[PDB]
Amino acid sequence: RWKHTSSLKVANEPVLAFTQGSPERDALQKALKDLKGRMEAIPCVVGDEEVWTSDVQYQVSPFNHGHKVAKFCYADKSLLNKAIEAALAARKEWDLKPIADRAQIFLKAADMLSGPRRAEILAKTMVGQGKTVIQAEIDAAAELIDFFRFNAKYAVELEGQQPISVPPSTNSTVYRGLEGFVAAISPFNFTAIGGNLAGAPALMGNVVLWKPSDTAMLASYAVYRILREAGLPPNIIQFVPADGPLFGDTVTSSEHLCGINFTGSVPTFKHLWKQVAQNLDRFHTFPRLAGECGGKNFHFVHRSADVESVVSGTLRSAFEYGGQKCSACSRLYVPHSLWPQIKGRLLEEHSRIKVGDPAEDFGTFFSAVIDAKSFARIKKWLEHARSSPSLTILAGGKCDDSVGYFVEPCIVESKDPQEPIMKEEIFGPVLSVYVYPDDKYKETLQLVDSTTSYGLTGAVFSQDKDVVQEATKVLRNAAGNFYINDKSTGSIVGQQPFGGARASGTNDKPGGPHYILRWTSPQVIKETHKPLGDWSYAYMQ
Amino acid sequence: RWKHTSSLKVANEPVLAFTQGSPERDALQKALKDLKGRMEAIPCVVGDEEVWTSDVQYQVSPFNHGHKVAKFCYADKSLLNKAIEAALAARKEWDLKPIADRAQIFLKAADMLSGPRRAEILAKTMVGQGKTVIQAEIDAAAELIDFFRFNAKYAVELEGQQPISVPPSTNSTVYRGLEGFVAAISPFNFTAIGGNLAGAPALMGNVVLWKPSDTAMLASYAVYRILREAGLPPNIIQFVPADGPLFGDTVTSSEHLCGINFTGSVPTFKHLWKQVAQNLDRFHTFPRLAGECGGKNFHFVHRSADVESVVSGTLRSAFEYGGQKCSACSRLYVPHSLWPQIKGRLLEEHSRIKVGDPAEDFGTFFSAVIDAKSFARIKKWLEHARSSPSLTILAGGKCDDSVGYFVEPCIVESKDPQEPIMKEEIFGPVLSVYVYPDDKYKETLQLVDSTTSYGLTGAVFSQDKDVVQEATKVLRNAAGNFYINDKSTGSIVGQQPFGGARASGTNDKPGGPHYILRWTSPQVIKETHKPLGDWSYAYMQ
Repeated sequence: RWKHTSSLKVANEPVLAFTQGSPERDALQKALKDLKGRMEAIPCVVGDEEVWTSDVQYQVSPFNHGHKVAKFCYADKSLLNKAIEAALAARKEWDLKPIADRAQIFLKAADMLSGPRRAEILAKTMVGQGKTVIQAEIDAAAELIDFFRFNAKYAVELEGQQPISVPPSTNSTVYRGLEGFVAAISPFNFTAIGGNLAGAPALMGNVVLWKPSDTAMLASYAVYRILREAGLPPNIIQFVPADGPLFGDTVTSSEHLCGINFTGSVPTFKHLWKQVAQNLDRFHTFPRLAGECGGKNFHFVHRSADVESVVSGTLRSAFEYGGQKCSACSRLYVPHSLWPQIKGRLLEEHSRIKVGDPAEDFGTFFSAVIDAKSFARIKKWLEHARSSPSLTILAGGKCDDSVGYFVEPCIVESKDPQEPIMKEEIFGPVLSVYVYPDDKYKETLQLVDSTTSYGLTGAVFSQDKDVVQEATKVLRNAAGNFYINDKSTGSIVGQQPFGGARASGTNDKPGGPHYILRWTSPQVIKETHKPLGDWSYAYMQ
Repeated sequence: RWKHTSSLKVANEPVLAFTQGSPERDALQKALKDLKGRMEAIPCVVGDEEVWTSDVQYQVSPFNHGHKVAKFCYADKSLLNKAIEAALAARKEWDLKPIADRAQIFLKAADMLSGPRRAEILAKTMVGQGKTVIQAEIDAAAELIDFFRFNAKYAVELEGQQPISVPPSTNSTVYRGLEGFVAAISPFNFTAIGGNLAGAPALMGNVVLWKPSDTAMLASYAVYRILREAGLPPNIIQFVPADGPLFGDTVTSSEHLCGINFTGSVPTFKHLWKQVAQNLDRFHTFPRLAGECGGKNFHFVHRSADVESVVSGTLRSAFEYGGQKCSACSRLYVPHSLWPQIKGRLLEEHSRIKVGDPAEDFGTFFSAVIDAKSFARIKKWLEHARSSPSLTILAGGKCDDSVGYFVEPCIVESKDPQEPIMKEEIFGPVLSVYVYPDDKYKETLQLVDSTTSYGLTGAVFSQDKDVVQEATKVLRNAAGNFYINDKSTGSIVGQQPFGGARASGTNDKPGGPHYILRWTSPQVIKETHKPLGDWSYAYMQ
């Protein structure tokens, strides 16, 4: 008879400017002060019970590692299984709750983050992960808010995708959550990513065990508390920080695992994938694994490029948040003709880059890298840049962990386009440059595509429109997010759905309309309204 | 700016009635005669080269196993690798061809199947797989034609799903095929399924190695030849029958595997999944595995049911095409109050069921089972139905493999609702019945949900509208295709997208608008039209 169908008008959350005297800048400075010298105690949360184990851990401020910003603990096997059992017992009612009621919780949480809780969530991201004002703002506010709103819009509008009905039967599709629990494993670099890893599956009718990154615990728990206050029922998302391997071992051993939503390193993702496969016989259904892993991303420059855009775009992409983004540019390809100009502008602007404490000094461009293990790995690369004959440091190269894990932005030139530093992901502020002969730009395009294992992000700078069209074809699979005359970072929800293939992951494109499909197992229902009839057919009579 | 876009309106293929004197019935009888006593020689096809190996195999007519209907051969490791290398070299140009041009091939193949080639494809399915006229019609014509048309509509309209653009940038999504080759492994029971397993990925810009079922070779190759004549370029689909394990071992060993599209048994699917995981390190990207496996499907009857619909619906579901459908009903739950009436009507109608040669006698309801291995397995079940104390054969129980693999439709009553015959998939014409006490119908609903490992199809017969709403809730995850007062078979494309979870597979819903998404890896492109600006931010001044 009738089909009734609902839509949702959503806009991207406006990014505030935070200038002198603005209300948001005053709010944020009060939120920062309310944090200096205080250490939050963060329990595991299972259902509504706050739980503590004997395995206490601390989260320290990256630019001042003497300040413990949070104290939390690791779930044991016992607690993780209690969490699984309780999540499973809450699932059927949650899955049965209409998508509009579920969406409403995430819309309210988005509004809480947008206004009243904004400064708090910005402040905890700045202090706990080492983000500057603007990095915390585009992440912990804008992207997280946009995930909640746009995924709610997409889930609501998915209900309207219904099959054809033909008399005497009516057909309908019911978007079921996966049967079991989902494990969400989030990384340090984005506060928004934890929110979406656990949030998107929960929105789609799943129950979730969320293991947040130890180095983002302060802000992750702030996200969790907001969702609970926005109305998320108990046992829909369990907050269970844990040792990585123990968590991985436990959830891939449960017969009830129906999914893993992972962001982080390729080896850890492959390992989880292998564990699930080793145990395939015990699962009640086939577990869905989604993985967003790293990249070795590029800015490729043609002789026609606008040099100023190349310069500011590459500095932002390589060095914002210390180059600690899956999308950060770490290999730059420059034509011989343009190199002297670009090298000079880069070196001049590099010298103007202030690294320091992002809460005390808002003039800070970027701050310390996240932790000691990261700091060490980066120093070994710096030492490798001096040691290697094919490599010379053009700028930076110093690092100082006496107060925070501080690394100077570093620019390295490579004479060898296949050097390990052009291929392996550093996750620090280290930009590698290869200068190529103008006459050999077509072959250098092939090098970009062929050099690494990754296919996450990439950019082309060219004013020549025919060269753009050409590189677009050649690099089709070298980057899941491809940028033309823009930096390789800063994907905005609903505008650049994000992810890539090759070794960079399963490319489910969070931030787009199709991402949520991974988290539903649709049922089709056919109802027939008239009596069936003879089992024989006419052609048989 | 502005773009030229397009959409596709399509309609289901009408199912012909094939009555005396109708044009389709005369065409089909000529096509059957043109097949009696002839044996088609079927090569492997790599690119455009017909290739023969020393490993010759035969396909025989199931109802007359003395008639060899086709002679074909198995690809060796060598040929499979030649086929991989050649597919890969054809991929980029094919992926780059616009979706409208690729869709056009499948639309033309659908029209060929619909008219000129219909009788031929029906006839080869009847003769090679043992299908009756109407089973061949709803499968090799209607469903296959619908897959081609509806997937083409869905792929064309997917292009229209584009992200938000905000000045000074324009965003676009490019639906890339997977990078590598896809392996398509099809089963005997549906001719349409081979078409879609290899056809849907190819449509989305992939290159495919198709291993067709040895027992469906005649009709599968007829589908393949039609696609090629409709315009499919060489090396987009390689026709490569092979030994199952050798094929599985070869493709899971190629660094270039990017997907497996599988239909068949759970254990073979799990095995492929484990092989892919064991080899994760070698692949250039993460292979997507889609699996449609079996079911142990139910018809549940409430005391309010229309008895005639239950009877004809159950007979059709259990016994059409010999009960060799992933969706066939093989467990029936009946209330004590209704049993005498239903048992009597069933037994009466059972006695009117004609089993025989479907080409010589159109009065045949169903024919022989597919092959000797299947025939044996089914006999072992029949012997189990006598032997078991909990089990008594109410009807049929004879089988005769002297001329074809003929099994009488069999009805077994179980006193034990957890008996192996209520749980394990037979893939033959064997219906198990459990009679339950009316007062215990709520708990019996739970038994349906809890008894097996599968979640494929299921049906509820009830005139009581409140009982329907209740069973719908209780059984939400017991069936991916759920039927209310209709048989548990006969999913029509675009009306009941088909598949289920639990052990029944990955539930990607072929026949729906989302299935094709498994076969694309989207790229987002952002172009910025104005110069970038300072790398510093205002708040930093």
